[PDB]
Amino acid sequence: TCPFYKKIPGTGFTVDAFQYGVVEGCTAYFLTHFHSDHYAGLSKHFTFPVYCSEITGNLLKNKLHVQEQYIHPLPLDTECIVNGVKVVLLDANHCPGAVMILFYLPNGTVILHTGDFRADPSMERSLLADQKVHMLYLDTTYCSPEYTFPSQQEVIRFAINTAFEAVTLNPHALVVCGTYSIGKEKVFLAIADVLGSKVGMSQEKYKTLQCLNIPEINSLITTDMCSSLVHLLPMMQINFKGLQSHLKKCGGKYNQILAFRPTGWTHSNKFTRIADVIPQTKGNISIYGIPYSEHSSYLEMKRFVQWLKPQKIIPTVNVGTWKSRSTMEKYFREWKLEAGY
Ligand code: NI
Repeated sequence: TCPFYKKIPGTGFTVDAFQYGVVEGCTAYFLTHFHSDHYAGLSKHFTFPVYCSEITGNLLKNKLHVQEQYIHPLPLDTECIVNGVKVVLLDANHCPGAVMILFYLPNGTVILHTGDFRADPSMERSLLADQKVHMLYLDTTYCSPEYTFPSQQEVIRFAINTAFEAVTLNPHALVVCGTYSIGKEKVFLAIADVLGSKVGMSQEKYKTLQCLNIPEINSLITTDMCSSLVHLLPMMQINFKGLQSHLKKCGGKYNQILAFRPTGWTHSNKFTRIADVIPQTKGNISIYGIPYSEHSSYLEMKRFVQWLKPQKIIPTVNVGTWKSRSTMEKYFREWKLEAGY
């Protein structure tokens, strides 16, 4: 059965609620983004209206085979009427196609559901500037002050410089990047661009990237692995055994691998600056863990919320333990006393 924080009161709507069968009273199911924890349940057999971005719609059609008649893509930044209720979709700064949803309820209440997001000051100049929000359904993934990490731009600078230096010293090195979902495509795109290479990958991953509306994509990716010196592999293969095994397949073209595992936050963020990061190395294989996040840092979250001044906050992440719930409520009250709302 569907939990409370996935329902939008005073509507027939749910958000990211596909794993509970038929939800009583639901006339439209919204999907914020194409990540498995959120789409869990959708398939070719789904017969209710799905509302989402264009990119999420391309993924539902091609990857999950949802029929065309049930996919309802909406443009961003545009007031739309769904089942008699005004909605807006906004860019969430998460993965490709990810949105926040603003709902203008019939009784005058305004609700923002962030989905998964990486808060940014640019959001203070969207359609949110205008107006009051009575309820915030908030992505609280990193809602504690120990969660620190650098800007995506600093992390990409480190990856480009690391890869460019290694391949310039050794023209016979291969670069490998781990993936297990959509998101974080800038990591492998930026490395391939500095090296003058296309990115090589499986047919399944290629299909996924072809759904993403990335400009000039045909110029950037390929299924011909042998033509490419940046390869993508599933994240589970990014270890010394999996990488050794991969090097055997390349027919004596390469004599070194440099590999990247983009992660979220890890405890080494508590101690080591991005500049000072070093790899794990065995023989001719080196593996870098790089902290490329598509969720808000504590400080980014706090700034967004103190700006928005919502009347009530409903967390959507870390809701399963009393200690997590209590900790998050304490921070919401500090923020509110500090800023005065
Ligand atoms: Ni996500």
